[PDB]
Amino acid sequence: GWGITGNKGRCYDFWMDFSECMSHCREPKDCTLLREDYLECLHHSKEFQRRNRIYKEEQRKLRAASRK
Amino acid sequence: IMEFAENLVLRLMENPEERDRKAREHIYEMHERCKKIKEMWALPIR
Repeated sequence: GWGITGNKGRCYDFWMDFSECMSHCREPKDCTLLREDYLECLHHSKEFQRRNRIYKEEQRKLRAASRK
Repeated sequence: IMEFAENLVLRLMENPEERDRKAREHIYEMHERCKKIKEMWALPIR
């Protein structure tokens, strides 16, 4: 849970939230929201897929307006 | 006869508790049928 320039890493906070959950929650689910939070920090998969959908719909509209 | 054949047979006697033996054997194996189904469940232990 370190960082490339010290400073608590990027989401050692999200991992602490996902570990405190997995500490005192008896199931792997009901602690999965925090797991998806932490993996979102790691790979930015949700953020990148949303940005790409934004840009994709924009590009489709622009191409439909350009070529028609 | 020959002076001891009478007590020569009391080298075993009924003592019928060997059926409670299997009675509690069965408790053993009823629990043991949970040998392979159990696995990791604890994420709250150390």
